[PDB]
Amino acid sequence: NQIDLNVTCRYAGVFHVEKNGRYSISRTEAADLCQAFNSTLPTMDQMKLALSKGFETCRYGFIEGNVVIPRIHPNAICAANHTGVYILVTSNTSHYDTYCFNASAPPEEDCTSVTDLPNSFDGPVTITIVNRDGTRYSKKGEYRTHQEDI
Ligand SMILES: COCC(COC)N1CCc2cccc(N)c2C1
Ligand SMILES: COCC(COC)N1CCc2cccc(N)c2C1
Repeated sequence: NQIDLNVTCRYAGVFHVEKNGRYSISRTEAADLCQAFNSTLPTMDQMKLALSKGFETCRYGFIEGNVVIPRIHPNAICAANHTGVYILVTSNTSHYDTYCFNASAPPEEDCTSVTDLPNSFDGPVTITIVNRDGTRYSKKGEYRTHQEDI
């Protein structure tokens, strides 16, 4: 009973989280996941500011209201070569990665590791935070509050 949460650097408090390295987070799970990081789903304005500080990914993820990919450099296989905050328009499916926003983070690029999931609740799951540099922090707990997400 294990979950890996791969996390990025924060940019103006905004970061990306993927669960088990595949698109697998529902919209309800995304909100609960950010809550476990003492964070919220970013607004579009928060995401735009993060992009301006150097944030980009090649992954669809929830923000408040939309599913997006922040892009700085045009890449043909990431957001169909778009730059800016690319908004997903048409999809059949409901599960993506998520973005999260931590107001207490530094204002610009913070590429230090994440070493806590401060607002997880008690539970039976071994939850591992995996940083891009491989640094890992584990704890037993839970973050999902909706039965359909488990
Ligand atoms: C009825 O559901 C109780 C849930 C959710 O708490 C609101 N938790 C409660 C805390 C907890 C601790 C260790 C193992 C498990 N399974 C659980 C289950
Ligand atoms: C936005 O990045 C999504 C992808 C990048 O694929 C190379 N995953 C790749 C696997 C991984 C492992 C640990 C932390 C992070 N951030 C990541 C990021």
